[PDB]
Amino acid sequence: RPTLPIPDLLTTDARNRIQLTIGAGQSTFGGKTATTWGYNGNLLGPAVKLQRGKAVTVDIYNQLTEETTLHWHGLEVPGEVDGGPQGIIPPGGKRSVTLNVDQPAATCWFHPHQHGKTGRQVAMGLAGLVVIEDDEILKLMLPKQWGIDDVPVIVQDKKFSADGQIDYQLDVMTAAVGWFGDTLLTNGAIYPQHAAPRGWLRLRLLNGCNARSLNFATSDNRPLYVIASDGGLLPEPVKVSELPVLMGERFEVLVEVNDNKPFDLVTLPVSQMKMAIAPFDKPHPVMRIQPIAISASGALPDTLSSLPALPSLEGLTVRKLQLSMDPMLDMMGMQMLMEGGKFDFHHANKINGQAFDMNKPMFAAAKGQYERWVISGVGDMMLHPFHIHGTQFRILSENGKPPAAHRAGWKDTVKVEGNVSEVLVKFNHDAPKEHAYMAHCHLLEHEDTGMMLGFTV
Ligand SMILES: [Cu+2]
Ligand SMILES: [Cu+2]
Ligand SMILES: [Cu+2]
Ligand SMILES: [Cu+2]
Ligand SMILES: [Cu+2]
Ligand SMILES: [Cu+2]
Ligand SMILES: [Cu+2]
Repeated sequence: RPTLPIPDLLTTDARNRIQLTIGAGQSTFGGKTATTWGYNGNLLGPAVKLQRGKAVTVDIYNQLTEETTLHWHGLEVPGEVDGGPQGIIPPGGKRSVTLNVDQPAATCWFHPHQHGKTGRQVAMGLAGLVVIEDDEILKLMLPKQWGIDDVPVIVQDKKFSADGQIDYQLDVMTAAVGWFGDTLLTNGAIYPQHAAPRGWLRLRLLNGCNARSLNFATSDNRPLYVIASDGGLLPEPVKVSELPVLMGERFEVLVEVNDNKPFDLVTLPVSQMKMAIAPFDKPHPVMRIQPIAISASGALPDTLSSLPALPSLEGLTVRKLQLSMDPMLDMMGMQMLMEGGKFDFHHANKINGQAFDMNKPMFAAAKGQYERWVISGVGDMMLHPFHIHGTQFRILSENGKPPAAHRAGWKDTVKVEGNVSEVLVKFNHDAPKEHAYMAHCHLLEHEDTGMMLGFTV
């Protein structure tokens, strides 16, 4: 097997600046070449390292032939750092953002957020990581050696035509169910191997698929110790035998590498509608872990962090959000699960009856105050991972039930699938009308066909 590629861990240079170049290039999958996009390279991107309480300047150079944006998924930052329309970077253009990090240590990520083409630009290969560190986590003695016992694992699927090129098409069908592919990639490679020393191995898991849910496990069913979610550490490690991960979500897990016994990270079959699984739906391997005689120094503490109690729900504003899809998309989405009109579909999917409008923010949210957002997909049976910018929130109810323990800490994504979710959000930064925050489904094709709203703080 090829070895697991390891994204560069970028820090500031001498002038407190980090340089990101958006460019097209060539990658090779299974023998055949493919035109890919990357940040500082042909595919994916580096891991930008940030320190809490400190500022960096990021210089972005769009060397593509079309417009793009750079959204910092999971960063609590003013709306300006994404920008709105000012956040567009034309081909050959450049754009500078200063990032002030004041949130707990976490794994976030960044990717394009272009109006209507987010799904395509991610499909082409643009995604990078953000590694946030603070005082608290560095005292914990977790495995921390980048690319050795602390490794990023970006899992994506891609659909390749027979010429080996990426086959993306935002047609009427992919707008209903999302863009799916038959090739599973880990950090760009097909089923790579990572050599890991004995002791604890730390995996930063990102589901970077356009539309596919993942369910991570090990081949020999050894447990995964969840230590962090989207927003950072849990109060204590949460042991699981399998780990569902929605599109755009991150979890950090420790896995025990206790012998010379090599094992696989796998993703398990996922129920499509609430539906059964025949044995010829099989687990697919993601990455092979190969132990080595070196013993690593990382540890797993009994206590990881301190999460504040949920504030009382009395006195908090309630904002309702109703996700809906065009019934034709939903219906034709089920016909495919087993297998008319003029109908523009670029604004088919809606929130509160409105397809997204770049100039029309749906409301303003309070700054520095917890609000109670209730997001419902009741009229619909498809999975919608709902993402909100500018915050790390607490899930009160996920799809009708209180969250699982490993999903009860800091999150920026919540499952909405035929039911109602309730989150507890606080926004610490301004986002005026020209630089408005977004809230949207992170099945990218749904977001490109209207399922998004802007809001100001
Ligand atoms: Cu995102
Ligand atoms: Cu501005
Ligand atoms: Cu801040
Ligand atoms: Cu399969
Ligand atoms: Cu539009
Ligand atoms: Cu959706
Ligand atoms: Cu977004």
